[PDB]
Amino acid sequence: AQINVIGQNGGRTIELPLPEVNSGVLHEVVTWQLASRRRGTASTRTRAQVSKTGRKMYGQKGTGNARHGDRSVPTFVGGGVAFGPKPRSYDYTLPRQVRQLGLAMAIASRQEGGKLVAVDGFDIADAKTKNFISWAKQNGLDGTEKVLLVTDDENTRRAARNVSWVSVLPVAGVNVYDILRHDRLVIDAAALEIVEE
Amino acid sequence: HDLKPTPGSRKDRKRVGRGPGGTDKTAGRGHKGQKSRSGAGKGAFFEGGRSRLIARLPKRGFNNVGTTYEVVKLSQLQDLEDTTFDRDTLEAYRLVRRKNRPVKLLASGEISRAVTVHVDAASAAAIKAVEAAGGRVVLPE
Amino acid sequence: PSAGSHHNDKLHFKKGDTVIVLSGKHKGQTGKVLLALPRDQKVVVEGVNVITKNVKPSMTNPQGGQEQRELALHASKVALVDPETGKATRVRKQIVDGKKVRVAVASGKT
Amino acid sequence: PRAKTGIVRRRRHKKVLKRAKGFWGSRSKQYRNAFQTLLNAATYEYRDRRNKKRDFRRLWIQRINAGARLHGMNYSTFINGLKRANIDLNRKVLADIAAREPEAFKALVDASRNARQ
RNA sequence: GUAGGGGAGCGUUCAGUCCGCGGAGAAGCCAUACCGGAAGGAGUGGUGGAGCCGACUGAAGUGCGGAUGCCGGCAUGAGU
RNA sequence: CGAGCUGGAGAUACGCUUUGACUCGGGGAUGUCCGAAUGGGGAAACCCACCUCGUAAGAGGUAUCCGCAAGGAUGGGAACUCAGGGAACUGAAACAUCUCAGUACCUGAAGGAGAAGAAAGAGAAUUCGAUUCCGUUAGUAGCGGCGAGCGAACCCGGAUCAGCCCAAUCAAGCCGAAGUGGCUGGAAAGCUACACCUCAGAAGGUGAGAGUCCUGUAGGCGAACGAGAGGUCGUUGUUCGUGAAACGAUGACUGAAUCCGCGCGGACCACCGCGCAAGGCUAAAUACUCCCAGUGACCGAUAGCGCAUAGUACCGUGAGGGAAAGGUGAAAAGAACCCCGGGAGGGGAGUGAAAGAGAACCUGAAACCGUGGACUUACAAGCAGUCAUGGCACCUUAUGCGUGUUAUGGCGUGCCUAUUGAAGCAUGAGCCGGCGACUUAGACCUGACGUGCGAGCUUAAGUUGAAAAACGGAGGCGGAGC
Ligand SMILES: [Mg+2]
Ligand SMILES: [Mg+2]
Ligand SMILES: [Mg+2]
Ligand SMILES: [Mg+2]
Ligand SMILES: [Mg+2]
Repeated sequence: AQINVIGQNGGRTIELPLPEVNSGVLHEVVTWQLASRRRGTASTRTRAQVSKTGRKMYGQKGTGNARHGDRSVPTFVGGGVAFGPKPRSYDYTLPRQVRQLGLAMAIASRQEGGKLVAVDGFDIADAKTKNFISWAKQNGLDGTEKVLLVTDDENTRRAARNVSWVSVLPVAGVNVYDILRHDRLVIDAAALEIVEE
Repeated sequence: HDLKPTPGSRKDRKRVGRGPGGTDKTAGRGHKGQKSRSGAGKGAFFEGGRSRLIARLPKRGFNNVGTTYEVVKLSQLQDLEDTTFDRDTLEAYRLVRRKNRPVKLLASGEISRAVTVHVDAASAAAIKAVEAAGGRVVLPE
Repeated sequence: PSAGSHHNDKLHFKKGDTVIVLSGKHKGQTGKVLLALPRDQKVVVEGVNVITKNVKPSMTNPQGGQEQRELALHASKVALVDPETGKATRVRKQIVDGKKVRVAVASGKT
Repeated sequence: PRAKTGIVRRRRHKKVLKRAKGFWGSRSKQYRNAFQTLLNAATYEYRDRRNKKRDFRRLWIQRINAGARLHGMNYSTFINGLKRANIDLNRKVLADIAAREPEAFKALVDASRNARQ
């Protein structure tokens, strides 16, 4: 149901996910994405074992007031962190079809607002950057919106470094997070944008 | 300019019933959780047995499991699905994937049709059902 | 504890250069550089002046009054000036001396 | 991540330690004793709400038979008169009349005496 | 209504997102007679002197009066 | 490299440096005495010698084990590797076979890895084609006081991929684009008005918050010359516990064949099939982290390493054990001078935005100790509150509303634990602050909710891209039971 910007005017293709998008499924997706990215570094000498301390103390009875083994327990100041964090994952495999349904459903959200398909940045000339801003100006890209650029042109990418604007994404290596993270999607390079299955 | 809630990354909702909160042991003061004696911060009294019924019950038995066959029902071939053909590679591709074990045909479906089956064995009333409906069942040497 | 490494024990002036003081009090004021402490990031210019007291009993007469002396700064003075104000540096080559590389900007004089 | 108590306990503690006003000694100064005192105060609080309601009616009744006896009667008798004169259903207010309006109280004594004998 | 089971929520740190605030004064601390059905939350003022609230979602070293609990400070006995 | 340097050092004096100091990168040269310690002794760091060269000073040598000799070995390494030796607590709700476990520990040998390795094999298709590792098969097969419990391998998918020989780019470093005025402020980097750069808006610094002020970043350059056999007895290994126990392995005794020959295929026989022991080497995939870099829903001073640095102080004859401690200010401008005091300490003056930052230097809770004010108390019986009323005081969510306090009346057996039964003369607790207890794991099992596909559903190891996810169908679960 979508047109084009530069290079032609077709678009129209793709049976986009029904009904008027599901936040619940996108939620399931983002969570998984952030869960995978999460590093499992957990600085804790949890065990009464791991902390540096001896093993016997001040006798079982008659010291008058105590009952202690050694200076390493979690009840001791400077002891173990019994139940503290240890290095782990949180990376899991979110069903394939849900990942596929994910970004499709996410693209659908950008259709219901501000979507953008382009055929080459012949409108760019070198890297220059100053000239990407010029091109963006022509297509309502002022800077009032966060923009996501998904091009395969290694030079049109090179003209993306700027502020409250663009995050530049390569070789159709897209993300449901990245597209929801920005206001507009410059879907650009119509390589993944058309033909599959 | 004014204060705005806005839709997107922050408008992403839980999903209702998606995931409830765990059990943190203090719902009022009056939580001195587990039992009240002999249910202790120890590593399990166990959960099976060795008299609690299992022992005190009999058998020397003898376990085997030589060859088990894949049940290829008659109703799969008959009723629906027009003869795409049996052979070996086609029965798999349609829906009867397993490897390691041989196949078997059993008499369940009743629609009557001409079919040529290529199973590794079949029941008396399975062979005497494909032929009666028209067709051959090919069993190897 | 750290100290003046945030740069690279590298300055933008010499113990001779005339420099203008950008930022703070003494803004715009100019002067010759008389002490350059690279690691410490200190500049002794004829700029910021102080009145330092003298704790001097036995130390050459108990007559240890107040002293007129200038107190050091950092990078809170933009080095080298010619078009009346502070500037960066870009054009190097050589003068009569090849081994030396000069400095300059929108103009060409230091 | 680590999540130490910081600020939560001290705030929890100051709340209790402020309900402790004219609390004698440790009961107003140390948390554990201030808090402990309040548990028992809770008993007294909930009980004294429904208790004042017995307390007052008691005071009310006392003033009634005092005046009832001033005009050769008594609470038992007087009330029965007002009850027997179905028309009379003061009950609440009745004590203030005895205490402030003696002229008026007498009228009601005289009415009560009729409905009876 | 005890053990126990079930439900709805308050608060803390960290995180992603959005809306913001701040040396014409942030957090923290201190006072208070205000708000909410409770955990709690706000206004004003005082101190402080450089960072931070709110909303949604995520994750936890997430809530203490007790353990002759641990560390630290300070009391009592006693001007004995 | 291109002007400063004279270590931390907060410190003066003497000096050194464009005939290029300092620092950084790379070589050399000197390296007392101890330590394998090695001339001999020795209670480490000290005693005492001899031999050769020599003007004395001074230099060289003098240990044992290998080998002709060149040349090699002794000793030290956090963890990882193989080897020799090898526990018990514990589980079995007792215990003895069994488990813990060939774990812990000791000992040996070695390296950046080792180990293993080139079929007398796996094994049942007359398939395979060295080893190690990962997924999987699979908690299957099996072992088991058939108890607690223990537990393979083949196939398949994957990382890497070799078979050879004998005996008869990265460190030093340089270059690197682009903002000015007004305003608030002690101070601009903030606010405001117009401006530019962007292959560079990563980051630190600068009196507050930084694209364009410094260091840098993207991008580029870059070094003289610098690294990259069978048997019997005894036993045992693996799922192998005497079982029907094969096979390996070996302490004691024995002891063959030589290719119409030998060994194996889970007693054993025949047939069918797989393979050539009694010689040695062999990279890569694997493991660990003293050290180095990067990163983090890791910590931020009772946390985090024991240490914001200390294996110190302190404790112990010794082995060993073992702390706590952070913060002036933007900059020392670290307070000259005055006053009380021997001093300590303060008060001023001055500096600073602030000294409401003064060196017992950020905030500065609470317990605890005080001074001052309000209301109060010297006929009173008390879990210390609570309700009601009166008196006094006060007016910044706060004048009918209360706030504080106080007299008198009524009522009133701390808290927790444990318990048939707690004020209990039953337990715990001096007080405050902080620290302090239902977690994490597994392709595990079973259930509720939820979502995606749905008679089908799904990937694991890995592979390729990583400001990111796609591929990978080996395998797992429905699908037929008895
Ligand atoms: Mg620790
Ligand atoms: Mg306590
Ligand atoms: Mg602190
Ligand atoms: Mg150390
Ligand atoms: Mg007892």
